[PDB]
Amino acid sequence: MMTGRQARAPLQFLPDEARSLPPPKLTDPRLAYIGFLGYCSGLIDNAIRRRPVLSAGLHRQFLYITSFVFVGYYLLKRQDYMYAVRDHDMFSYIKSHPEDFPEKDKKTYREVFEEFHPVR
Amino acid sequence: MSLVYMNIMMAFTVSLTGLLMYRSHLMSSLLCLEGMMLSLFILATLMILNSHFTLASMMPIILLVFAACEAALGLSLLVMVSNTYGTDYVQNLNLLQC
Amino acid sequence: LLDLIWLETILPKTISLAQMKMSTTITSQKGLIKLYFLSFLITILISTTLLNFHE
Amino acid sequence: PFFDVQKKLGVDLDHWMTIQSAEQPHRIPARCHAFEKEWIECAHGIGSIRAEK
Amino acid sequence: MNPIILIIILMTVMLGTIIVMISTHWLLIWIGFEMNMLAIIPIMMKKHNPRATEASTKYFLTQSTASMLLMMAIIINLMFSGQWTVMKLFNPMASMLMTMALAMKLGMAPFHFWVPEVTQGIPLSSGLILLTWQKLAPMSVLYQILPSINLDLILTLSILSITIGGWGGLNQTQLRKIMAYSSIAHMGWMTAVLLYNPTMTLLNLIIYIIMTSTMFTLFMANSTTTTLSLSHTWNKAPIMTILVLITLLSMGGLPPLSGFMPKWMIIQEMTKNDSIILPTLMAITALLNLYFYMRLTYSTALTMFPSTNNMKMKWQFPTTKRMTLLPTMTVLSTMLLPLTPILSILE
Amino acid sequence: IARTFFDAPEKNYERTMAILQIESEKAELRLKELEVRRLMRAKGDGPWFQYPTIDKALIDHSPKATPDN
Amino acid sequence: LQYGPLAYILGEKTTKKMTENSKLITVDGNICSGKSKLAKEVAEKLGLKHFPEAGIHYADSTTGDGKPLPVRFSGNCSLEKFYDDPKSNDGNSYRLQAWLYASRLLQYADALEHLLSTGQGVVLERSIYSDFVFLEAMYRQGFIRKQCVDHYNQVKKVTVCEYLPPHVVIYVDVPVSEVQSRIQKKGNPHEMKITSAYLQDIENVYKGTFLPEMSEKCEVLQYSAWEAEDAEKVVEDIQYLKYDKGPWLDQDDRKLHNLRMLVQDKLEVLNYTSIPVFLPEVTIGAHQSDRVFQEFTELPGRKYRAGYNEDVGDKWIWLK
Amino acid sequence: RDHWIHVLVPVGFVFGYYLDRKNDEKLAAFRNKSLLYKRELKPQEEVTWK
Amino acid sequence: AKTLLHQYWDIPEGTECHRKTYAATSIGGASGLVVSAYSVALKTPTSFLEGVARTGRYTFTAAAIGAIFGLTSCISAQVREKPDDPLNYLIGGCAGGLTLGARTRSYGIGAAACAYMGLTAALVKMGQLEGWKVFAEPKV
Amino acid sequence: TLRWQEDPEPEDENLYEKNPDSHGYDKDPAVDVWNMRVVFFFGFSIVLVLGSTFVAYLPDYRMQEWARREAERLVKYREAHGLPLMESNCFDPSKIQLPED
Amino acid sequence: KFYIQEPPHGSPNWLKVGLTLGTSAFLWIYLIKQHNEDVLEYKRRNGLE
Amino acid sequence: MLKYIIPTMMLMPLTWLSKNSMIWINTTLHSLLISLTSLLLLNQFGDNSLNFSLTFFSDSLSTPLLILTMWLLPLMLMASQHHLSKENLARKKLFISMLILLQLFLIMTFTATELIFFYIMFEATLVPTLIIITRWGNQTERLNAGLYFLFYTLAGSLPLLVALIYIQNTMGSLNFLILQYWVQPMPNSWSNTFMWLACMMAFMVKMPLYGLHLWLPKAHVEAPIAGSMVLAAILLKLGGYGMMRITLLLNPITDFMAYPFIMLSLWGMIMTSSICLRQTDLKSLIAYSSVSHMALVIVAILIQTPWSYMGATALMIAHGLTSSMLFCLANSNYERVHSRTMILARGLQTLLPLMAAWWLLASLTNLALPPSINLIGELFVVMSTFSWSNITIILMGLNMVITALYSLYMLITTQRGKHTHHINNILPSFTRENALMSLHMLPLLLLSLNPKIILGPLY
Ligand SMILES: CCCCCCCCCCCCCCCCCC(=O)OC[C@H](COP(=O)([O-])OCC[N+](C)(C)C)OC(=O)CCCCCCCCCCCCCCCCC
Ligand SMILES: CCCCCCCCCCCCCCCCCC(=O)OC[C@H](COP(=O)([O-])OCC[N+](C)(C)C)OC(=O)CCCCCCCCCCCCCCCCC
Ligand SMILES: Nc1ncnc2c1ncn2[C@@H]1O[C@H](COP(=O)(O)O)[C@@H](O)[C@H]1O
Repeated sequence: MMTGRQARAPLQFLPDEARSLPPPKLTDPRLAYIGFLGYCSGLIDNAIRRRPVLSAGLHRQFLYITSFVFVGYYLLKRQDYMYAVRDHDMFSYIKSHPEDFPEKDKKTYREVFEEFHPVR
Repeated sequence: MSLVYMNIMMAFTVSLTGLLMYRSHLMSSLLCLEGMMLSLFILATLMILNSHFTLASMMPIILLVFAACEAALGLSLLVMVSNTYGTDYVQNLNLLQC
Repeated sequence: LLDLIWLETILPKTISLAQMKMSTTITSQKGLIKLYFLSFLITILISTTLLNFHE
Repeated sequence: PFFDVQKKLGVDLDHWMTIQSAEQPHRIPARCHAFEKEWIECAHGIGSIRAEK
Repeated sequence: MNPIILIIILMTVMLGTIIVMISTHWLLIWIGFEMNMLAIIPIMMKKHNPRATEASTKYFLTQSTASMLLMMAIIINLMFSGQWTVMKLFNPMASMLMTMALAMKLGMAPFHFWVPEVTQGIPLSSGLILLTWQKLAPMSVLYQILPSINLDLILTLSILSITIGGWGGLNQTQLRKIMAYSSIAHMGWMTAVLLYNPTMTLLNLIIYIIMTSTMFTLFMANSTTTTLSLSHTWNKAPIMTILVLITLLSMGGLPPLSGFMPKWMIIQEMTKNDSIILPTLMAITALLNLYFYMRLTYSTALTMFPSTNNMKMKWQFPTTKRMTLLPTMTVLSTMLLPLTPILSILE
Repeated sequence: IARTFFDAPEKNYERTMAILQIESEKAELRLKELEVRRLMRAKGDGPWFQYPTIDKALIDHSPKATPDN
Repeated sequence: LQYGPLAYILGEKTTKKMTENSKLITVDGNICSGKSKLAKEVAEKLGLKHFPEAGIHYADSTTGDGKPLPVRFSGNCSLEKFYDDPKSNDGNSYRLQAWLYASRLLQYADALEHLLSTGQGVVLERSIYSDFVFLEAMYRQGFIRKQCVDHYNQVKKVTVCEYLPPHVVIYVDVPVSEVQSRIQKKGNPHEMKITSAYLQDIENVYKGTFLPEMSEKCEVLQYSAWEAEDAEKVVEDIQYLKYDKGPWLDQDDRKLHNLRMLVQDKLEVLNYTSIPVFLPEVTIGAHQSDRVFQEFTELPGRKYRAGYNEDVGDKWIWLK
Repeated sequence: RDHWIHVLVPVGFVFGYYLDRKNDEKLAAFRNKSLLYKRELKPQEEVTWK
Repeated sequence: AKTLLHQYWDIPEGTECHRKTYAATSIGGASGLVVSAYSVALKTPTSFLEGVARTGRYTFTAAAIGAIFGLTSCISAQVREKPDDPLNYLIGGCAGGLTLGARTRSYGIGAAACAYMGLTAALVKMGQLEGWKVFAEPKV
Repeated sequence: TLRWQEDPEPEDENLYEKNPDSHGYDKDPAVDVWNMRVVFFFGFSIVLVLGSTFVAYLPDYRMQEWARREAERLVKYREAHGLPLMESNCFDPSKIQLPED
Repeated sequence: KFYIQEPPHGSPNWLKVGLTLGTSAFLWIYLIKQHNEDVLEYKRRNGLE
Repeated sequence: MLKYIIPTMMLMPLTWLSKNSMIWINTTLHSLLISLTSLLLLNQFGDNSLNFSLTFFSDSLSTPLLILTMWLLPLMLMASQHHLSKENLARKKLFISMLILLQLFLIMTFTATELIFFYIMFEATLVPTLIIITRWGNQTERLNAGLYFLFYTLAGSLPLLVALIYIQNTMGSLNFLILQYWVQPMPNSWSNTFMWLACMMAFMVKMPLYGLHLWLPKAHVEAPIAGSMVLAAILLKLGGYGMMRITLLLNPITDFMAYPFIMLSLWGMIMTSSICLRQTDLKSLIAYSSVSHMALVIVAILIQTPWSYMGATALMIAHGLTSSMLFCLANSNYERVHSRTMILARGLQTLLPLMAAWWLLASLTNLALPPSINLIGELFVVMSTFSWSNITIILMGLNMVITALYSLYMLITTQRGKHTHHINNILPSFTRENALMSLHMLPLLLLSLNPKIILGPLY
């Protein structure tokens, strides 16, 4: 539904507006979770090929962790870029059309009528 | 629209009902498939020739071309059956049911 | 009477036997392709004529 | 996933034929060239729903 | 099969899929579909068996009928519209014919009468290639023409697909027919949400592809095509039973597994349109799918079936087969729930 | 026990106030999301739901072989 | 590993390596035909080599330390108890025969891998095409039942269709009385119980149904017992044969590449041995299966793969 | 130390309490701003609560 | 078939009997023709006469189902004088269930059918009253 | 002819013969003694008595005792100025806009 | 010498593990360099230095 | 709540990295450390709940349930460490890991501030119990016990989730700290009727309600006793948490709609007490007693008075402890005699005196002997149901006879009479068993002195 925004300039993973956003820190919990996913994948390779699970192939585990962290960082960058685009289009349309979305006067509780149902 | 358009599309759906109701022979169904493509080709060529769309004139013949590129495949899918069964009856083609 | 039969009958066993019968009737196909394309034809004829999905 | 690589690499594959009002060999117009031009230029970039409405 | 010829065939089918992906012309769409057909046909005949010939004949006839219906829809759209751009269609009958063509190509019910025999008659790698790579191009075409799709038709086809897939999967012992009916159920779940939010369709397609490829890789690794051999896998390796249990739990729709990620959010994009009873019915048929999944898990992992004396020989040789990215696809098929908002990369 | 382990009532009170503020803002933004999506799909004047159309760069403006075009 | 489709793309053609020496030989006959050295004779002067006959513990010798494993881990069967009471209720005879058959499959796979990898002819003993005759003797003493023979025919039918017959097959013809006297002068006390009907039925099914199918797909030379000790006549018969019979001529590089891809993965070979056809003679209990599997796990060199065991003296496992 | 496995859970609890103490720092939107608990910030002080 | 359901719902409920009964009978007849055509499509009849006998059997069963359902709804809504009450449709659903049990010659099937399409008829009635949509149009 | 060859079903293993001092944890006596000491120290001596001391001197649960003290003030106010104890109006009846009737 | 043959994975292939270590180091170095480029381009693009 | 979740997720490698003979000792010690650490949740105020963070909060209601859960884990570990001595070490670690994951999902269930999070982990709890029930049981019917337990509960909640998502489209937030102030009254209509049914039926199945209780006895007579204790004691309380978190939104339509539910619960608790009066298995008898107690809890939360809420929470905690220790009694008997028949092993007081004392204390605490917390909760629910209507006390009174009549009879034929002559493998009391029994019994007596910590969110 954002395809119109991805209409003029296609097949761009991170457009020029994505560089103006704060990138995710390396201590982000999502990045740590994806690194844990890569570590679990390395453990599964140590398990299914009948190898020792916690010592065999440290290079394979490090490669899995690095690849998972790399693709997770780029996917998180794309995710927060898209969510920022969503909120910016939101606020642009809500500045653009005030006739179809008016204001509400929040009444106090001293005059709004409510019906009380007794529990007994 | 017109009249010959009606005749050609009715020929297409007649050949479709011919294909969609088998009569115990694969190559007859292949002939009905090529008839449906004949109606498609005739309709496309007539539509272009009425609308003076010159640059789209490649599309009918190429369409025709690609049909042969599958139709021979259907023939190539016949003799293999004839290399296992004696004949090519579709009621004998019920091994895949378990 | 109640706990072991009737409550055991109304909710789970009727549903299980209904799915038993439905799944038996669905996948008892003979594998013929003439019947399959006849089914495709009557499906197309129902969708085009009775349902009138081109309105 | 309409991966429009025709604009990413800048290579024209099938935009020269897809529309009746395109560039034709030896500059031959079709039977509805002006109507195609009007319908494209009126309904350009404003969205399909607004174009229909 | 010659490795160079096989590589050329694979490059041909991927080229046809890419051509369907990238073209802005209906004729090039049909050309890519024809190339897809003509390249997937010899993949099924790698073993030269009568079952493969029967499956190839059924597949070729059904996809040829779909291709001719697609061409008639294209010609009707041309005659009523005068151009060839891949966008919304300008006729309801052209929309009908293209929807029937894409339903026949996908295998959606009541055009599901070819998927189980085709999956059964071909080997596991060919079944993987079919049930994964043939569900990308028609989804792209349906993504392109979703303005012109009739709502009642696609919703009826979706609910029929899910119900028929569950009822078919309740009564099959072979693994490949189970896969085919599960694919029909996932197809209905995926195409029910197409008109409301196609990003949900793409997300469910990606998750279904990952899970189905994971399961077919596990079946290729165990070299098992029957339920009894799948039960017999417990003696060869316990880890294979653990992964088949967690994966078949994932495709059931249980939290906190990844298979609960798409379907739940399908409801999140259908209660916003005030459609309440339809996701409930599709959740009930998802429970039916979970029931035959639970029977299969009872067969393979949670109860260890008796084995034979020959398997001791298999204890002296490790598995030398090539498991293509098996742990990564298993992890993505199991624990993708805490990364749920990542679907926003598909916008 | 209160000095060593337990949180102060002031800290918990203001933490509750901050949590209430953040979740109220998120709820209001979700309601605006639903209303904005409904209006945008009903009207079509926004960047969302911008369905593709034929580009006008393909129109040839050159003089043709026939004057009537 | 070492071989794959990339190697065939790189140019590894197996027909380059098989010269006129690359002839697959197996020698088969009666129980004590005197071929036990004779096949080895074909090893020691033709530039070939001859593995011993596929016994109960051949797989235990070709994998691991090479020390044959106990009965509980491998086989769970006994040839000697079969020789004492062949009509036992537990079906030890069929278990021993099935283990021998799987051993013969593994032996033939290893020999074919050696032939397709080095281009050297391999001498064998009682190949997989000549084992069923023993089971036919097992059927003609009342030793086993109909269902077990049906299971064996199913197993052989699903595992033999992917292979090729050998180049030449050497048979040694010994009379029943001579081989019976040889058995009585063997001196081993556990083989004093062979009946005459055993060897008579072996020879009957050997000459009746095995010759009119092996003579077309390969070359068979019917020798005799006194001339079986004559190595020169046998080797002169070997060198002056015409290689025109069988499917060994219409096999291009791609067919042998597919054969090598199937063969070098041993679990692909042994996949159809344990088909889920349920037989009281072969089925092992689940508790016993778990106990035996856990017992085999704690054996040295079997807990992990062939080069990932710290208890046998492997280094750099953390870098492997 | 030959008792490394017995100090897993206390280390986890210390880490969890450190994470929680970092977590209330992000929730300082209404610190010394509530209409019922407000008071003047005393000398030789910077925050009302950490 | 888009006009049969609307013509069923174009008449006020419990007011006139035979037109509503015949509308429900026509809907049942269309459903019976559809299911009998599918049954003779996937399952081959042994003969033409047996096939048209099966088609007539399914048509008669579904027509009786629809006719009795519409009838029982009509007299229930007339007797209780409550047009906006789904209990009449539940009673009609049990009447249809007893009809299905009679034509299929079973009793437990009859009771299960009572419960099942009585609940279905009630769900239809509060779907009409509360304006639920089976196929909701896209809004957001 | 025996089906699915299985080891005979094991008997009930008894623990008081090989070790008459066993506490039902395992077979090794040191493991049994350490497990018994661990559970009897960290279950009874550590959670029960210290938890009871913690919940006995818990600092004024839900301010319940405080609910006395302020109340002990409040009536002491309104019994000295003639005010009623409690009123039927929970809030101020003059600060409410009554809806029209 | 325990096993009768030489297993293919019984010897450390130094080229494969060296390539894996080099690829991991390259990926990590590219990741930190990209993160630095992003963070100072973010401070440049808004002037929040 | 990160100071208890991280200890659980960090004890997970501890039970994965432990030695081949010190798994039980290390897991029990560290779980008891977590159990002591869990007492810090009682920092409760009379007005405001202890809101830890955005997605975690714990009022006076869920804190006793959390304390019960991570006190219940070591008891399960001791109660399931006998029969798994012959089981393989990897599968032993798998079982302990399953129990640890079940505890983690349970503690994340009771403190989830958002109702979607609560639902997601409330049936993320479904996987470990299903795995334990189906794998580590002892009969054939455990396979059937994996079906009726599963396809009931999910069938109650796959509607419910949709309803929850609908609230996300209606209110805009499903947070419980927000919905206490944004709640609107529910009008009388068929749509609100079906919303009430969808929001009610999942936890109605999970209590279970009578008619939907068939999954409870079929999943208890075959389980490993760790599974039996977690199912009877803490897994049934998810329905109570669903009631006390959901019933805020379903006012006032609950008052004039819950009549058939209350009728079903009262007459079904009468029926299940009568079924307890004529049982032959210990496990089935305890399960049907649990059905009666949860039907009483259903009535207590459905009438929604503050006294009823106090009684419902007290009865929930007391019944959980009592049912867990009763299942420990039945497991000791089934360990000694290798059968589940009540009439088989009789007169065990002549041979086992301390187990007879624990039997007597279990039976006394089962029939609500004052001043135990069981009597406190049962009495409060009795007075609240008398406040709902008068005639209800008659429908209580017979039950309070019957709930005594089996509660001693189940003792008597198992403990009093002439002992069976042909049974001679009755071993004396293992110290592990009696330590587990005392660890079950002593908190149940201790909570009678200070009941104010387990008296709900409105004490
Ligand atoms: C909690 C929910 C989950 C349940 C499972 C929990 C598992 C973890 C358990 C952790 C340990 C236990 C925690 C709860 C402890 C509760 C007890 C406690 O500490 O209470 C505090 C209460 C505190 O008393 P208090 O509340 O009155 O004191 C007020 C507080 N101060 C002192 C600060 C003003 O202790 C007592 O009441 C003790 C009273 C004295 C001791 C008893 C004397 C009499 C003994 C009997 C004599 C004979 C009588 C006649 C008998 C006739 C035959 C029957
Ligand atoms: C254990 C098995 C039985 C489980 C029973 C569970 C409870 C029974 C009812 C569940 C209905 C499904 C969830 C509905 C949630 C509705 C939320 C809401 O706000 O609704 C208002 C909405 C109102 O529509 P609306 O909100 O879109 O309209 C706008 C508002 N007005 C009306 C003013 C215009 O209700 C509905 O849309 C329909 C609700 C009823 C749904 C009926 C179909 C399902 C029937 C029950 C099936 C149960 C499973 C059976 C199989 C089990 C497995 C074998
Ligand atoms: N399938 C079989 N069935 C019975 N006996 C066999 C089988 N295969 C080999 N043998 C025995 O193995 C021995 C062969 O070794 P040799 O005596 O050196 O030829 C003979 O005692 C054969 O009877």
